[PDB]
Amino acid sequence: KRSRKESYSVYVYKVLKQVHPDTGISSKAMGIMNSFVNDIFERIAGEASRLAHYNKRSTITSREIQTAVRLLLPGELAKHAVSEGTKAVTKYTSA
Amino acid sequence: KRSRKESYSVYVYKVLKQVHPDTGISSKAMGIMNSFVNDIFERIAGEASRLAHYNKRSTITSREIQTAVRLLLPGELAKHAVSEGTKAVTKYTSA
Amino acid sequence: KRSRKESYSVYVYKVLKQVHPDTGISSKAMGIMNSFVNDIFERIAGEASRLAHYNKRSTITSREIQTAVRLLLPGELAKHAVSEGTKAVTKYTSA
Amino acid sequence: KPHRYRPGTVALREIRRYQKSTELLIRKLPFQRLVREIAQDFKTDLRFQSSAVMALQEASEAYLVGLFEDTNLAAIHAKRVTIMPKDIQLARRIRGE
Amino acid sequence: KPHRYRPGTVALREIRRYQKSTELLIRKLPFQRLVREIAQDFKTDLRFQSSAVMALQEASEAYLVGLFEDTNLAAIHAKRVTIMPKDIQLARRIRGE
Amino acid sequence: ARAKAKTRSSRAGLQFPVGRVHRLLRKGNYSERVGAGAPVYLAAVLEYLTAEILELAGNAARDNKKTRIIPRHLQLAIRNDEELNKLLGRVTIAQGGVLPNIQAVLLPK
Amino acid sequence: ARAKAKTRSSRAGLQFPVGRVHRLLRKGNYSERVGAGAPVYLAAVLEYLTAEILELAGNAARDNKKTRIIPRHLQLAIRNDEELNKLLGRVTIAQGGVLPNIQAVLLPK
Amino acid sequence: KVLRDNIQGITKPAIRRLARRGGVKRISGLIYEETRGVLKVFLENVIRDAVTYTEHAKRKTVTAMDVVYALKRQGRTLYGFGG
Amino acid sequence: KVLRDNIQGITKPAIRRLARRGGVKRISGLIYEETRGVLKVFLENVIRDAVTYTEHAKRKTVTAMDVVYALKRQGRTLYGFGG
Amino acid sequence: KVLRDNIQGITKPAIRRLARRGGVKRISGLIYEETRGVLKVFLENVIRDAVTYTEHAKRKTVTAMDVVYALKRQGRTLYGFGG
DNA sequence: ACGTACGCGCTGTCCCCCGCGTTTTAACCGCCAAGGGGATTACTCCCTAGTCTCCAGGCACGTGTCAGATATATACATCCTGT
DNA sequence: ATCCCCTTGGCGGTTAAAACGCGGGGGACAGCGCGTACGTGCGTTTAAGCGGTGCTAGAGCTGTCTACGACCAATTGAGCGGC
Repeated sequence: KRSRKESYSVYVYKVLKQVHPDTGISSKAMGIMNSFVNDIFERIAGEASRLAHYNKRSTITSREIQTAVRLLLPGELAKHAVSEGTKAVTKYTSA
Repeated sequence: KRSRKESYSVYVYKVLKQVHPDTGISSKAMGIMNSFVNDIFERIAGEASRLAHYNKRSTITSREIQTAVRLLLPGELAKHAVSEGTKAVTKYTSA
Repeated sequence: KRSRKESYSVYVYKVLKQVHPDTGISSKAMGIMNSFVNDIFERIAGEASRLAHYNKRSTITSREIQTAVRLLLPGELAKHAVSEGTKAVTKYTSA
Repeated sequence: KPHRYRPGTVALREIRRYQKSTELLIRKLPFQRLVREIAQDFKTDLRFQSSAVMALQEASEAYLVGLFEDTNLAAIHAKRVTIMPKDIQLARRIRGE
Repeated sequence: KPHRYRPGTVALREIRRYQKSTELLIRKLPFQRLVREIAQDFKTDLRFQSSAVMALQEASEAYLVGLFEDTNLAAIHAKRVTIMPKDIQLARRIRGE
Repeated sequence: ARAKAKTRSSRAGLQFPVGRVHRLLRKGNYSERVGAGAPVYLAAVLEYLTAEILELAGNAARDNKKTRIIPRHLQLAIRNDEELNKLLGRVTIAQGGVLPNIQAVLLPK
Repeated sequence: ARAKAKTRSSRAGLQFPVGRVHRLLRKGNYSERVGAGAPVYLAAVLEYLTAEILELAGNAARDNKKTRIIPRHLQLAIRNDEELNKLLGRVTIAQGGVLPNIQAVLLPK
Repeated sequence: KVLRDNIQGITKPAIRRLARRGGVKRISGLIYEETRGVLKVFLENVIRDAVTYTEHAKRKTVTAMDVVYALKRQGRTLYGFGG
Repeated sequence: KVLRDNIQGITKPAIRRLARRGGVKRISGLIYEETRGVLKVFLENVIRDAVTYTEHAKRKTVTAMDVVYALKRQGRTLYGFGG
Repeated sequence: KVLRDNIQGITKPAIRRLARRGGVKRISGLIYEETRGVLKVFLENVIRDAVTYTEHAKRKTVTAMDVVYALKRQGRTLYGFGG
């Protein structure tokens, strides 16, 4: 008997095949991507919590992360991310 | 009232509100965009018809337009176009 | 009137008179001390959160914060703080 | 002959006096104008607390003090009493920019 | 006579060979012995997972190679190519430890 | 008891119509039958091209410190881009003029 | 009697899980309320990040003509970009080594 | 209305006093321009964070509260104005 | 069971190879022992923190998760072992 | 199986004979390189198009019919191979 | 163990910067109008957490298979050597 | 929706802020060797690497239970506002 350990397996595999169908994966690289997504997630999450404390809002909306991604993410990366999330949330509200 | 002269009006304004919320649109620039969409749609539709006759196909699906985008649009734009078109058809299959 | 805006003025003044009855205090120094209280408190609270989630603990106890003190506070300052907190919690449990 | 001090002695007197000094070392109003200048480079018609001008003033001067104490460490490592811009550049590189 | 390269180009060959390589340059067994020894210096009879020893090995690997690239920056600051330990003391000080 | 009329463009997550593009493919007389991926794919490539060229148009307008897009900005935006130029070599923009492309020897020394 | 299941990722057209990130923000204990657009926004941000870095890593793997991505490819991918360098200056990569960085004075002549 | 140079208002003698605090005893002329440059870089980062706070605060006047918040995020935490 | 001299377990050629990865051409003789010392104090911090994590867990074996976690709270996060 | 550099298989006197059909009296030695380069460019375009045609048709052998289709697309319509 | 190479001590040598010193000018000081926005308060709506139920994608497991791990023979790069 | 207050806007006097020129005078730095010290080329050895074997410590999961602590209405009191 084994307990399942959660990871970011199929999502990184699918996004790689969406960007490069003919490029393979090694498992140590897969661990590096697991640690990357966990690290950046906790960075944004902690910054969002600090903003919620800071403006005394009891909530984290899309606007808090919008603020947080010009906080941590730089510039063109941040503005492309803002655009991606903006179109994502418009598709989400349309669905 | 008069008969409706169909155009791409509201679509060009909403895609601009996605990509640049603050800038405005002139009627001349909007006519340029209408004639651009007319030209590119005409080119891709005509080449799709060409591939329909050429492979003796009565059917034109996304695969022939992927063929046509690989034909007409050069390189960087071609693979970019294939990427968001593939994302679009996957979300179409997932409705 | 105004809403009561909270600060650590009185208690630092209390410990000030406790350890130096003859000395005075300034407003700038008191703002520095309030920022110091806030800074050290938030560092220990953040490390206590990390210890809570790394062990999947839903609570932060004296063991959790005690460990966090050994992490944050270095060396003899750490063990003196352990001694003070242990004496304090034994006095607290003695009611 | 009018009396004149040797170079560095007035400099070291300034060192001792202004490590002894605790006040703000920059003129207030041009710093306020500069932070407003950078503000309208970002958002239009934006306003500041005077306390915020104080806060950026004291943070800016202390941050610069950090860069320059790193600059002395680099310069004495470079065996120079006259610093150069490459000292500050290397300090920015090592500090984790 | 057997062929002999000049002092330095074998070192640069080792350089180029090792940024094209990825392999962990520290021997496994004495590193595991060292981590058990340092841990035993604090708390007794302490066991290490092999994954922990390996993970700490690339950790220490990256920490020191960051320190050496930083001291190479300190050396080209000092007009030198051979680093000396005051570069490391400088790097420790201006990094803030 | 019919389902709510929800749009195929939002099914694509896109803005250029599946409906209008499919209609002009059917009534443009290009094939007897048209697959469902065809109008969504072609609307997607038009939206990509449109977003890219209005990105360059907006940057061109803000470079000229102006707010509203003009065909001067459009023509400038087209012939800064090599693959757009290769796409639109034989097309002339109304009121766009010519981007400054001055050959060197006719410039003064 | 019941609506058919659609994931929020398919509603947003993302393939990172919206529900997983929403859970992990609930149980990451960052606020007692979280706006609904926040986790899908964050998942889209990580989607852009992972897509960017997998473009870079796949391109690097083609450049060293290897079919499978390796942490060496990842470490070249991060370290050959400036804004990812600022994003991950303090990050250790297992078996990624160091970027090829020789100083100009270390070269002979 | 707009202003085009107040970077020089943090003057050459003012930069001289600032380096006198750091213990710097001789300063060549090339340092000062790069010091105002990195002053612009740091304060640009801080005010970017600050206006991002401020726009997120849905206000139009910057307080010192978001200033010390941004100094906390950048890693140069300031004592004296917290709370 | 007791170990005495594992500072010399990290051999001199291992140190030279380390500095090869960091791009050091020439390595003087005084470097090896004090780099052993700074590796020692780095592991004193990291292992003290990680072992403190373990004894917080009431575990007896040090895990790689605690090594990377004690790394990460020192601003030295590592990728590749469950972080 | 794999080839590297067969582009000189279109020999220089072949290019000379081509220019004699093109009515060039004197062909510089510099000329042959960009003729090979533009021939590479044109064939790269044509074979890209033709490969796209054949891969659309789910085949593995290029027909001359697809070649003359590629010449229809790019604007160099050729007569005499079943177009 | 041979040996080239690096760290550098000192010292001229141009050379740039500190310091004194008067002048000029704009912040400092101190002084009034005011209003816009910071900040506070009532409302009612937006929004999201949370349970029951149900399903469906995502991870453990196995495996089997071809990209890669390993092996062997030339070509050139390089790096010293020789005229 | 408001209110009221600290910033914004404008005004007058001054002297330090600065600022620029003169002049002294302190400084970086190439470089020419010299001291020397690792760098590199080998041989030697030995212990790490590799492969195989037996033990069991404790990691981790499961069940039990109970130790522990937010909530809430309420009472009150000690610190916040204000002078």
